[PDB]
Amino acid sequence: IKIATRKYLGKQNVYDIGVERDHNFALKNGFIASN
Amino acid sequence: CLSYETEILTVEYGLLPIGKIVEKRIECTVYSVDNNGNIYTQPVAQWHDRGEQEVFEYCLEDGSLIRATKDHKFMTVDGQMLPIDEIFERELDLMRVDNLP
Repeated sequence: IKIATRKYLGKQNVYDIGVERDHNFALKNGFIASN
Repeated sequence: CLSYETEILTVEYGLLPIGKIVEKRIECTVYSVDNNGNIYTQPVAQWHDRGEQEVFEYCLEDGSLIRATKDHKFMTVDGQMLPIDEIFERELDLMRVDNLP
């Protein structure tokens, strides 16, 4: 799957969760996000 | 780092906004991908409110939006973890599981 476009949003609250084994996890559509 | 509303797949509750997970310290189990592409499950072991940072909105081919910080690594089709901005700049393809649960 390709990323078509990019746009700036300014600063906002962001977050991370942790995982101990393979440091990734799944999002809604099956995208695999780090951390 | 990811924006509040970005949804994470949980076994127990389904999709939850990472913001809600973090700010309520929600203990839950998520799905991860293997060194070799096997899906498995594991618990969230840490919770981070990172506060405010610079966020971009990356619109995907399928209509999906990811709102993150540039540096936030995602899995490519080749299995590498690369910052989403570099994935965007290099026109690389995101891995998408499709068969999570």
